[PDB]
Amino acid sequence: AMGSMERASLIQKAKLAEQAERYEDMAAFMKGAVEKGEELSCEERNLLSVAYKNVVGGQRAAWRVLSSIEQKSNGPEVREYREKVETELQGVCDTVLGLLDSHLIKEAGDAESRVFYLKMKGDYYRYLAEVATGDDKKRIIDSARSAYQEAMDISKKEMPPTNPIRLGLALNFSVFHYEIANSPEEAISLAKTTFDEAMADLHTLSEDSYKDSTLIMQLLRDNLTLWT
Amino acid sequence: AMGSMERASLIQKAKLAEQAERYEDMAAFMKGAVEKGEELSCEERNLLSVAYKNVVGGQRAAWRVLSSIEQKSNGPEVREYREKVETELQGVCDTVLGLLDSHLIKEAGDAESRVFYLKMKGDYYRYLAEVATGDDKKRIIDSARSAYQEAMDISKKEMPPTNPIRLGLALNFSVFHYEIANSPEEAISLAKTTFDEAMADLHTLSEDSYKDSTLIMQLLRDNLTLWT
Ligand SMILES: [Cl-]
Ligand SMILES: [Cl-]
Ligand SMILES: [Cl-]
Ligand SMILES: [Cl-]
Ligand SMILES: [Cl-]
Ligand SMILES: [Cl-]
Ligand SMILES: [Mg+2]
Ligand SMILES: [Mg+2]
Ligand SMILES: [Mg+2]
Ligand SMILES: [Mg+2]
Repeated sequence: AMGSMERASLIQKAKLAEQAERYEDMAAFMKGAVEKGEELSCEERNLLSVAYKNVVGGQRAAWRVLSSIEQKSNGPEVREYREKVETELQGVCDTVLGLLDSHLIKEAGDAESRVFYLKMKGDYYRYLAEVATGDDKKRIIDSARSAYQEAMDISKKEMPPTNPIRLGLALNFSVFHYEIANSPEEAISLAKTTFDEAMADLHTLSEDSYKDSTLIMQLLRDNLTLWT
Repeated sequence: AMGSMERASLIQKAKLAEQAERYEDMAAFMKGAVEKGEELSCEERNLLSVAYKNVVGGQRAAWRVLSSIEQKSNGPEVREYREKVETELQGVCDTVLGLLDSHLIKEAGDAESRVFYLKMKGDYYRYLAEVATGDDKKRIIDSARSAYQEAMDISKKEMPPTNPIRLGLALNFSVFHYEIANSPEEAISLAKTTFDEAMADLHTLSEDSYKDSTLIMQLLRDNLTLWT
Protein backbone atom coordinates (compact mmCIF):
# COMPACT_ATOMS: atom_id res chain seq x y z
CA ALA A 1 0.00 0.00 0.00
CA MET A 2 3.14 2.22 -0.08
CA GLY A 3 3.77 1.79 -3.81
CA SER A 4 2.47 5.30 -4.65
CA MET A 5 4.69 7.12 -2.11
CA GLU A 6 8.14 8.46 -3.01
CA ARG A 7 11.10 6.55 -1.53
CA ALA A 8 12.40 9.70 0.13
CA SER A 9 8.96 10.42 1.66
CA LEU A 10 8.75 6.83 3.03
CA ILE A 11 12.19 7.31 4.69
CA GLN A 12 11.20 10.69 6.12
CA LYS A 13 7.92 9.24 7.50
CA ALA A 14 9.84 6.27 8.99
CA LYS A 15 11.96 8.76 10.95
CA LEU A 16 8.82 10.64 12.07
CA ALA A 17 7.15 7.34 13.13
CA GLU A 18 10.27 6.52 15.18
CA GLN A 19 10.00 9.94 16.96
CA ALA A 20 6.32 9.22 17.66
CA GLU A 21 7.12 5.62 18.85
CA ARG A 22 4.83 4.31 16.14
CA TYR A 23 6.83 1.22 15.25
CA GLU A 24 4.27 -0.65 13.20
CA ASP A 25 3.96 2.46 10.95
CA MET A 26 7.73 2.77 10.89
CA ALA A 27 8.11 -0.88 9.73
CA ALA A 28 5.45 -0.42 7.03
CA PHE A 29 7.22 2.74 5.74
CA MET A 30 10.56 0.95 5.69
CA LYS A 31 9.02 -2.13 3.97
CA GLY A 32 7.71 0.26 1.27
CA ALA A 33 11.21 1.85 0.98
CA VAL A 34 12.85 -1.57 0.52
CA GLU A 35 10.26 -2.52 -2.07
CA LYS A 36 11.40 0.39 -4.24
CA GLY A 37 14.22 -1.98 -5.23
CA GLU A 38 17.23 0.27 -4.51
CA GLU A 39 19.94 -0.74 -2.00
CA LEU A 40 19.67 0.79 1.50
CA SER A 41 22.23 3.18 3.00
CA CYS A 42 23.72 2.61 6.50
CA GLU A 43 21.14 4.95 8.04
CA GLU A 44 18.26 3.32 6.17
CA ARG A 45 19.40 -0.21 7.20
CA ASN A 46 19.32 0.95 10.80
CA LEU A 47 15.77 2.34 10.36
CA LEU A 48 14.61 -1.00 8.92
CA SER A 49 16.21 -2.94 11.81
CA VAL A 50 14.89 -0.62 14.57
CA ALA A 51 11.34 -0.72 13.15
CA TYR A 52 11.02 -4.48 12.97
CA LYS A 53 12.94 -5.15 16.17
CA ASN A 54 10.48 -3.01 18.05
CA VAL A 55 7.43 -4.66 16.39
CA VAL A 56 8.65 -8.22 16.88
CA GLY A 57 10.00 -7.34 20.36
CA GLY A 58 6.45 -6.39 21.46
CA GLN A 59 5.03 -9.62 19.98
CA ARG A 60 7.70 -11.77 21.65
CA ALA A 61 7.05 -10.18 25.07
CA ALA A 62 3.29 -10.78 24.63
CA TRP A 63 3.81 -14.36 23.43
CA ARG A 64 5.92 -15.00 26.53
CA VAL A 65 3.23 -13.66 28.86
CA LEU A 66 0.56 -15.82 27.16
CA SER A 67 2.81 -18.93 27.02
CA SER A 68 3.45 -18.68 30.77
CA ILE A 69 -0.28 -18.41 31.50
CA GLU A 70 -0.96 -21.35 29.15
CA GLN A 71 1.68 -23.54 30.79
CA LYS A 72 0.23 -22.79 34.25
CA SER A 73 -3.25 -23.78 33.00
CA ASN A 74 -1.73 -27.16 32.02
CA GLY A 75 -11.19 -23.58 28.14
CA PRO A 76 -9.45 -23.13 24.77
CA GLU A 77 -9.12 -19.31 25.11
CA VAL A 78 -5.50 -18.97 26.38
CA ARG A 79 -4.23 -21.43 23.76
CA GLU A 80 -6.32 -19.76 21.04
CA TYR A 81 -5.08 -16.29 21.91
CA ARG A 82 -1.40 -17.43 22.28
CA GLU A 83 -1.77 -19.01 18.79
CA LYS A 84 -3.18 -15.74 17.36
CA VAL A 85 -0.22 -13.75 18.77
CA GLU A 86 2.14 -16.49 17.60
CA THR A 87 0.72 -16.38 14.05
CA GLU A 88 1.07 -12.60 13.91
CA LEU A 89 4.69 -12.86 15.11
CA GLN A 90 5.44 -15.52 12.47
CA GLY A 91 3.91 -13.27 9.85
CA VAL A 92 6.19 -10.36 10.82
CA CYS A 93 9.24 -12.66 10.79
CA ASP A 94 8.27 -14.04 7.37
CA THR A 95 7.82 -10.48 6.06
CA VAL A 96 11.32 -9.45 7.19
CA LEU A 97 12.88 -12.68 5.84
CA GLY A 98 11.08 -12.04 2.56
CA LEU A 99 12.59 -8.57 2.29
CA LEU A 100 16.06 -9.96 3.00
CA ASP A 101 15.56 -12.74 0.38
CA SER A 102 13.93 -10.39 -2.18
CA HIS A 103 16.43 -8.95 -2.71
CA LEU A 104 18.47 -7.16 0.00
CA ILE A 105 21.04 -9.91 0.65
CA LYS A 106 21.77 -10.78 -2.93
CA GLU A 107 22.46 -7.14 -3.86
CA ALA A 108 24.58 -6.45 -0.74
CA GLY A 109 28.22 -6.64 -1.83
CA ASP A 110 29.98 -4.60 0.85
CA ALA A 111 30.88 -6.31 4.11
CA GLU A 112 28.94 -3.77 6.23
CA SER A 113 25.71 -4.36 4.35
CA ARG A 114 26.02 -8.10 3.86
CA VAL A 115 26.88 -8.82 7.50
CA PHE A 116 24.05 -6.50 8.65
CA TYR A 117 21.41 -8.35 6.58
CA LEU A 118 22.74 -11.86 7.39
CA LYS A 119 22.66 -10.98 11.13
CA MET A 120 18.99 -9.91 10.61
CA LYS A 121 18.30 -13.22 8.82
CA GLY A 122 19.79 -15.09 11.84
CA ASP A 123 17.75 -13.01 14.31
CA TYR A 124 14.36 -13.46 12.54
CA TYR A 125 14.89 -17.21 12.15
CA ARG A 126 15.86 -17.21 15.86
CA TYR A 127 12.50 -15.56 16.67
CA LEU A 128 10.70 -18.18 14.55
CA ALA A 129 12.67 -20.85 16.46
CA GLU A 130 11.48 -19.53 19.84
CA VAL A 131 7.87 -20.43 19.01
CA ALA A 132 8.53 -23.52 16.89
CA THR A 133 8.36 -27.09 18.11
CA GLY A 134 9.55 -30.50 16.94
CA ASP A 135 11.52 -31.13 13.76
CA ASP A 136 9.93 -28.01 12.51
CA LYS A 137 12.04 -26.37 15.19
CA LYS A 138 15.17 -28.18 13.75
CA ARG A 139 15.18 -26.86 10.21
CA ILE A 140 14.41 -23.35 11.57
CA ILE A 141 17.28 -23.58 14.06
CA ASP A 142 19.59 -24.68 11.28
CA SER A 143 18.49 -21.75 9.11
CA ALA A 144 19.26 -19.31 11.94
CA ARG A 145 22.67 -21.02 12.49
CA SER A 146 23.58 -20.92 8.79
CA ALA A 147 22.79 -17.21 8.47
CA TYR A 148 24.72 -16.31 11.65
CA GLN A 149 27.64 -18.48 10.53
CA GLU A 150 27.93 -16.87 7.09
CA ALA A 151 27.77 -13.42 8.74
CA MET A 152 30.48 -14.43 11.26
CA ASP A 153 32.75 -15.72 8.49
CA ILE A 154 32.52 -12.43 6.56
CA SER A 155 32.86 -10.24 9.72
CA LYS A 156 36.03 -12.00 10.80
CA LYS A 157 37.58 -11.62 7.32
CA GLU A 158 36.44 -8.05 6.60
CA MET A 159 35.87 -6.06 9.80
CA PRO A 160 37.94 -5.09 12.79
CA PRO A 161 37.11 -6.87 16.06
CA THR A 162 35.64 -3.66 17.50
CA ASN A 163 33.23 -3.02 14.57
CA PRO A 164 29.83 -2.53 16.24
CA ILE A 165 27.92 -4.76 13.80
CA ARG A 166 30.57 -7.49 14.19
CA LEU A 167 30.15 -7.22 17.99
CA GLY A 168 26.37 -7.22 17.84
CA LEU A 169 26.41 -10.21 15.49
CA ALA A 170 28.62 -12.14 17.93
CA LEU A 171 26.42 -11.05 20.83
CA ASN A 172 23.26 -12.42 19.10
CA PHE A 173 24.89 -15.60 17.80
CA SER A 174 26.03 -16.28 21.39
CA VAL A 175 22.43 -15.74 22.57
CA PHE A 176 21.31 -18.17 19.83
CA HIS A 177 23.78 -20.75 21.22
CA TYR A 178 22.63 -20.25 24.82
CA GLU A 179 18.87 -19.91 24.36
CA ILE A 180 18.07 -21.85 21.19
CA ALA A 181 20.79 -24.40 20.43
CA ASN A 182 21.28 -25.59 24.03
CA SER A 183 25.00 -24.92 23.67
CA PRO A 184 25.75 -22.73 26.68
CA GLU A 185 29.50 -23.49 26.50
CA GLU A 186 29.65 -22.34 22.88
CA ALA A 187 27.72 -19.21 23.93
CA ILE A 188 30.10 -18.39 26.75
CA SER A 189 33.22 -19.14 24.62
CA LEU A 190 32.01 -16.93 21.78
CA ALA A 191 31.09 -14.02 24.08
CA LYS A 192 34.45 -14.23 25.91
CA THR A 193 36.64 -14.45 22.79
CA THR A 194 34.65 -11.61 21.16
CA PHE A 195 35.01 -9.43 24.25
CA ASP A 196 38.76 -10.10 24.61
CA GLU A 197 39.56 -9.49 20.93
CA ALA A 198 37.61 -6.22 20.98
CA MET A 199 39.36 -5.09 24.20
CA ALA A 200 42.76 -5.56 22.44
CA ASP A 201 41.65 -3.39 19.46
CA LEU A 202 40.18 -0.47 21.47
CA HIS A 203 43.48 1.44 21.41
CA THR A 204 42.93 2.07 17.64
CA LEU A 205 39.63 3.95 18.07
CA SER A 206 38.57 7.57 18.38
CA GLU A 207 36.60 8.68 21.46
CA ASP A 208 33.30 8.29 19.61
CA SER A 209 34.07 4.84 18.14
CA TYR A 210 35.38 3.76 21.58
CA LYS A 211 31.98 4.74 23.06
CA ASP A 212 30.11 2.74 20.31
CA SER A 213 32.24 -0.43 20.77
CA THR A 214 32.44 -0.46 24.57
CA LEU A 215 28.62 -0.16 24.77
CA ILE A 216 28.22 -3.50 22.97
CA MET A 217 31.13 -5.05 24.83
CA GLN A 218 29.15 -4.29 28.01
CA LEU A 219 26.23 -6.28 26.59
CA LEU A 220 28.62 -9.25 26.07
CA ARG A 221 29.84 -8.72 29.64
CA ASP A 222 26.26 -8.63 31.00
CA ASN A 223 25.50 -11.97 29.36
CA LEU A 224 28.71 -13.57 30.65
CA THR A 225 27.75 -12.41 34.14
CA LEU A 226 24.28 -13.88 33.77
CA TRP A 227 25.59 -17.18 32.33
CA THR A 228 28.48 -17.77 34.74
CA ALA B 1 -14.99 -9.98 13.10
CA MET B 2 -15.79 -11.09 16.70
CA GLY B 3 -19.39 -12.07 15.95
CA SER B 4 -18.61 -15.83 16.02
CA MET B 5 -16.87 -15.76 19.43
CA GLU B 6 -18.77 -16.36 22.69
CA ARG B 7 -19.27 -13.29 24.89
CA ALA B 8 -17.54 -14.99 27.81
CA SER B 9 -14.55 -15.93 25.59
CA LEU B 10 -14.26 -12.30 24.35
CA ILE B 11 -14.17 -11.10 28.01
CA GLN B 12 -11.60 -13.73 28.97
CA LYS B 13 -9.40 -12.79 25.95
CA ALA B 14 -9.74 -9.07 26.83
CA LYS B 15 -8.28 -9.86 30.27
CA LEU B 16 -5.46 -11.89 28.66
CA ALA B 17 -4.73 -9.04 26.19
CA GLU B 18 -4.52 -6.64 29.15
CA GLN B 19 -1.94 -8.95 30.86
CA ALA B 20 0.04 -9.04 27.60
CA GLU B 21 -0.26 -5.21 27.16
CA ARG B 22 -1.97 -5.80 23.84
CA TYR B 23 -4.43 -2.92 24.04
CA GLU B 24 -5.61 -2.84 20.45
CA ASP B 25 -6.57 -6.56 20.79
CA MET B 26 -8.15 -5.82 24.15
CA ALA B 27 -10.31 -3.01 22.63
CA ALA B 28 -11.37 -5.25 19.73
CA PHE B 29 -12.38 -8.05 22.16
CA MET B 30 -14.34 -5.60 24.29
CA LYS B 31 -16.00 -4.04 21.18
CA GLY B 32 -17.12 -7.58 20.24
CA ALA B 33 -18.43 -8.13 23.81
CA VAL B 34 -20.46 -4.90 23.69
CA GLU B 35 -21.84 -5.83 20.29
CA LYS B 36 -23.41 -8.95 21.83
CA GLY B 37 -26.11 -6.52 22.99
CA GLU B 38 -26.17 -7.37 26.72
CA GLU B 39 -25.44 -4.72 29.38
CA LEU B 40 -21.89 -4.69 30.83
CA SER B 41 -21.04 -5.47 34.46
CA CYS B 42 -18.82 -3.13 36.56
CA GLU B 43 -15.75 -5.24 35.75
CA GLU B 44 -16.58 -5.37 32.04
CA ARG B 45 -17.13 -1.57 31.89
CA ASN B 46 -13.68 -1.12 33.37
CA LEU B 47 -12.17 -3.48 30.74
CA LEU B 48 -13.81 -1.47 27.95
CA SER B 49 -12.54 1.84 29.39
CA VAL B 50 -8.96 0.59 30.02
CA ALA B 51 -8.70 -0.87 26.50
CA TYR B 52 -9.74 2.24 24.63
CA LYS B 53 -7.99 4.66 26.96
CA ASN B 54 -4.73 2.89 26.28
CA VAL B 55 -5.30 2.82 22.49
CA VAL B 56 -6.37 6.45 22.22
CA GLY B 57 -3.71 7.48 24.78
CA GLY B 58 -0.98 6.14 22.44
CA GLN B 59 -2.53 7.96 19.45
CA ARG B 60 -2.82 11.25 21.37
CA ALA B 61 0.84 11.08 22.48
CA ALA B 62 1.91 10.40 18.87
CA TRP B 63 -0.32 13.16 17.49
CA ARG B 64 1.26 15.57 19.97
CA VAL B 65 4.80 14.62 18.89
CA LEU B 66 3.88 15.08 15.19
CA SER B 67 1.95 18.34 15.82
CA SER B 68 4.98 19.84 17.60
CA ILE B 69 7.28 18.89 14.71
CA GLU B 70 4.74 20.30 12.21
CA GLN B 71 4.43 23.59 14.09
CA LYS B 72 8.23 23.97 14.18
CA SER B 73 8.37 23.37 10.40
CA ASN B 74 5.96 26.32 10.02
CA GLY B 75 7.64 19.04 2.18
CA PRO B 76 4.11 17.74 2.87
CA GLU B 77 5.30 14.65 4.81
CA VAL B 78 4.94 15.86 8.45
CA ARG B 79 1.47 17.27 7.75
CA GLU B 80 0.48 14.13 5.83
CA TYR B 81 1.64 11.81 8.58
CA ARG B 82 0.07 13.95 11.40
CA GLU B 83 -3.21 13.79 9.38
CA LYS B 84 -2.94 9.98 9.08
CA VAL B 85 -2.46 9.63 12.87
CA GLU B 86 -5.22 12.18 13.43
CA THR B 87 -7.64 10.24 11.20
CA GLU B 88 -6.89 6.99 13.00
CA LEU B 89 -7.47 8.69 16.38
CA GLN B 90 -10.79 10.13 15.15
CA GLY B 91 -11.78 6.68 13.97
CA VAL B 92 -11.13 5.16 17.42
CA CYS B 93 -13.08 7.98 19.10
CA ASP B 94 -15.99 7.52 16.68
CA THR B 95 -15.96 3.76 17.35
CA VAL B 96 -16.21 4.28 21.13
CA LEU B 97 -18.91 6.96 20.75
CA GLY B 98 -20.79 4.58 18.49
CA LEU B 99 -20.73 1.85 21.13
CA LEU B 100 -21.98 4.30 23.75
CA ASP B 101 -24.79 5.50 21.41
CA SER B 102 -25.65 1.96 20.20
CA HIS B 103 -26.78 1.18 22.79
CA LEU B 104 -24.84 1.29 26.08
CA ILE B 105 -26.13 4.65 27.37
CA LYS B 106 -29.75 4.13 26.57
CA GLU B 107 -29.86 0.77 28.38
CA ALA B 108 -27.89 2.03 31.42
CA GLY B 109 -30.44 2.73 34.16
CA ASP B 110 -28.33 2.53 37.31
CA ALA B 111 -26.37 5.61 38.36
CA GLU B 112 -23.02 3.74 38.36
CA SER B 113 -23.42 2.60 34.77
CA ARG B 114 -24.99 5.74 33.36
CA VAL B 115 -22.42 8.09 34.90
CA PHE B 116 -19.58 5.78 33.74
CA TYR B 117 -20.75 5.82 30.10
CA LEU B 118 -21.57 9.57 30.04
CA LYS B 119 -18.07 10.32 31.45
CA MET B 120 -16.67 8.17 28.58
CA LYS B 121 -18.80 10.13 26.09
CA GLY B 122 -17.35 13.40 27.50
CA ASP B 123 -13.79 12.05 27.34
CA TYR B 124 -13.98 10.80 23.70
CA TYR B 125 -15.57 14.04 22.51
CA ARG B 126 -12.78 15.83 24.45
CA TYR B 127 -10.21 13.80 22.47
CA LEU B 128 -11.97 14.73 19.22
CA ALA B 129 -11.90 18.37 20.39
CA GLU B 130 -8.12 18.29 20.91
CA VAL B 131 -7.53 17.75 17.18
CA ALA B 132 -10.48 19.75 15.85
CA THR B 133 -10.33 23.31 14.60
CA GLY B 134 -12.77 26.12 13.88
CA ASP B 135 -16.53 25.90 14.37
CA ASP B 136 -16.07 22.24 13.90
CA LYS B 137 -14.22 22.49 17.20
CA LYS B 138 -17.29 24.32 18.73
CA ARG B 139 -19.99 21.72 18.22
CA ILE B 140 -17.53 19.01 19.40
CA ILE B 141 -16.68 21.02 22.52
CA ASP B 142 -20.37 21.47 23.24
CA SER B 143 -20.96 17.72 22.84
CA ALA B 144 -18.19 16.97 25.36
CA ARG B 145 -19.64 19.61 27.75
CA SER B 146 -23.18 18.26 27.47
CA ALA B 147 -22.12 14.68 28.22
CA TYR B 148 -19.96 15.72 31.20
CA GLN B 149 -22.76 17.95 32.50
CA GLU B 150 -25.41 15.22 32.37
CA ALA B 151 -22.98 12.85 34.14
CA MET B 152 -22.24 15.50 36.82
CA ASP B 153 -25.95 16.10 37.42
CA ILE B 154 -26.62 12.38 37.99
CA SER B 155 -23.45 11.87 40.12
CA LYS B 156 -24.36 14.70 42.46
CA LYS B 157 -27.91 13.36 42.92
CA GLU B 158 -27.07 9.65 43.18
CA MET B 159 -23.53 9.08 44.46
CA PRO B 160 -21.58 10.03 47.54
CA PRO B 161 -18.89 12.69 47.07
CA THR B 162 -16.15 10.08 47.54
CA ASN B 163 -17.46 7.67 44.85
CA PRO B 164 -14.44 7.00 42.62
CA ILE B 165 -16.33 7.42 39.33
CA ARG B 166 -17.87 10.68 40.62
CA LEU B 167 -14.34 11.89 41.50
CA GLY B 168 -12.86 10.79 38.20
CA LEU B 169 -15.71 12.45 36.30
CA ALA B 170 -15.08 15.73 38.14
CA LEU B 171 -11.34 15.38 37.55
CA ASN B 172 -11.85 15.00 33.76
CA PHE B 173 -14.53 17.67 33.47
CA SER B 174 -12.11 20.05 35.25
CA VAL B 175 -9.41 19.09 32.71
CA PHE B 176 -11.95 19.77 29.94
CA HIS B 177 -12.52 23.26 31.42
CA TYR B 178 -8.78 23.99 31.71
CA GLU B 179 -7.48 22.48 28.47
CA ILE B 180 -10.39 22.65 26.04
CA ALA B 181 -12.91 25.29 27.11
CA ASN B 182 -10.34 27.94 28.12
CA SER B 183 -12.06 28.23 31.50
CA PRO B 184 -9.19 27.75 33.94
CA GLU B 185 -11.16 29.37 36.80
CA GLU B 186 -14.02 26.92 36.32
CA ALA B 187 -11.44 24.10 36.26
CA ILE B 188 -9.81 25.19 39.49
CA SER B 189 -13.19 25.81 41.24
CA LEU B 190 -14.51 22.40 40.26
CA ALA B 191 -11.35 20.56 41.34
CA LYS B 192 -11.25 22.41 44.69
CA THR B 193 -14.95 21.92 45.56
CA THR B 194 -14.72 18.23 44.53
CA PHE B 195 -11.63 17.70 46.65
CA ASP B 196 -13.10 19.45 49.71
CA GLU B 197 -16.45 17.64 49.55
CA ALA B 198 -14.68 14.27 49.23
CA MET B 199 -12.35 15.09 52.16
CA ALA B 200 -15.45 15.70 54.38
CA ASP B 201 -16.95 12.29 53.42
CA LEU B 202 -13.79 10.17 53.95
CA HIS B 203 -14.74 9.38 57.56
CA THR B 204 -17.58 7.13 56.21
CA LEU B 205 -15.29 4.78 54.28
CA SER B 206 -13.58 1.47 54.93
CA GLU B 207 -9.78 1.22 54.61
CA ASP B 208 -10.07 -0.09 51.05
CA SER B 209 -12.61 2.52 49.86
CA TYR B 210 -10.49 5.22 51.58
CA LYS B 211 -7.50 4.05 49.49
CA ASP B 212 -9.61 4.16 46.23
CA SER B 213 -10.99 7.68 46.91
CA THR B 214 -7.81 9.33 48.20
CA LEU B 215 -5.92 8.10 45.09
CA ILE B 216 -8.21 10.16 42.84
CA MET B 217 -8.28 13.07 45.27
CA GLN B 218 -4.48 13.17 44.82
CA LEU B 219 -4.99 13.53 41.06
CA LEU B 220 -7.27 16.55 41.76
CA ARG B 221 -4.58 17.88 44.09
CA ASP B 222 -1.84 17.39 41.44
CA ASN B 223 -3.84 19.42 38.93
CA LEU B 224 -4.54 22.21 41.42
CA THR B 225 -0.80 22.37 42.12
CA LEU B 226 -0.04 22.55 38.41
CA TRP B 227 -2.74 25.19 37.76
CA THR B 228 -2.06 27.49 40.72
CL1 LIG C 1 11.32 -9.31 23.82
CL1 LIG D 1 -8.06 -15.36 19.69
CL1 LIG E 1 26.62 -8.59 -4.58
CL1 LIG F 1 -1.83 10.97 26.14
CL1 LIG G 1 1.25 9.27 5.73
CL1 LIG H 1 -32.66 2.87 31.16
MG1 LIG I 1 10.45 8.19 -7.29
MG1 LIG J 1 25.38 -3.98 -4.35
MG1 LIG K 1 -23.51 -17.25 23.29
MG1 LIG L 1 -30.67 -1.39 32.06
